[PDB]
Amino acid sequence: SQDYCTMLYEWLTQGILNDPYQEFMTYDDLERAWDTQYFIRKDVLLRDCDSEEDKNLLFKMLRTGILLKVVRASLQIPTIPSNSSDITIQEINDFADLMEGSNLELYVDKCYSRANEIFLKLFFQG
Amino acid sequence: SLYYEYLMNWLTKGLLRATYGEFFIAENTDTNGTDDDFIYHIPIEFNQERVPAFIPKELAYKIFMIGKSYIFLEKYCKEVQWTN
Repeated sequence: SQDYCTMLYEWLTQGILNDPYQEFMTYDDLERAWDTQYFIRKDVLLRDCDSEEDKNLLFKMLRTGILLKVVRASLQIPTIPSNSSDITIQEINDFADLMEGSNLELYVDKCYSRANEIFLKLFFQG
Repeated sequence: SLYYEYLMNWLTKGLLRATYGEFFIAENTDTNGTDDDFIYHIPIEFNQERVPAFIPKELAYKIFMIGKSYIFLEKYCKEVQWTN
């Protein structure tokens, strides 16, 4: 799961979707090009998305990635500098631990806080 | 050693995962229409007849209460960061 952790970390901290093998939870359509629609591959999800907290976590991940991609596309930059927020995210170096319990919920919560901070900074100032 | 793993799971995560009825704390989602959604219940029972003879009933109640309080804080008080 190391490469999957890499993809998830990228989607959670920079909104980048490098998914050449159709694996990640979500993906952009449309391969002018800004009215993008996201989908969610239900089959490849990590949590079954049946209860309410699992759906909350899933959509928090999706929204974190979406907001970070928006921020990154507006500034015409290829990546968001790590100093753009005081909430810094570490890499996922143990997938089993991350999926143990509420660990994934806190990880996605930190990523969502950083994403919302940067997105609101960008909109309300730039 | 594996019973200690049971206890460790219950005391640090509120988990009754794969105990097969060997633990003195069983998840009890069996209700009779009263609190179908566990607004008042925390559906977990504590059988005093299953406490092993090498655990004092006081420490067994303390274990039950530690697990119940962890599940409480994490699910109803939404205290996720502190519980983690």
